[PDB]
Amino acid sequence: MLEGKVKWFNSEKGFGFIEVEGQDDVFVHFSAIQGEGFKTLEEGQKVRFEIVEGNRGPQAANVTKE
Ligand SMILES: [Mg+2]
Repeated sequence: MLEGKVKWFNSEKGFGFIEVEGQDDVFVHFSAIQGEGFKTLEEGQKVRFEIVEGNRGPQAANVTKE
């Protein structure tokens, strides 16, 4: 699992990007977020994730804060 910070995340629309130094920013959709409760992220929040890539291009998967 990679380590990133949430660059930004629009909490009402449910998407944003994850920073990871030395690499491109990674799109994160609300559906990638793990855990219980309301699926969202805040700015500057550290995360653990995977980059999955099919024919649509790379995005985040298995995003956990803690
Ligand atoms: Mg990948």
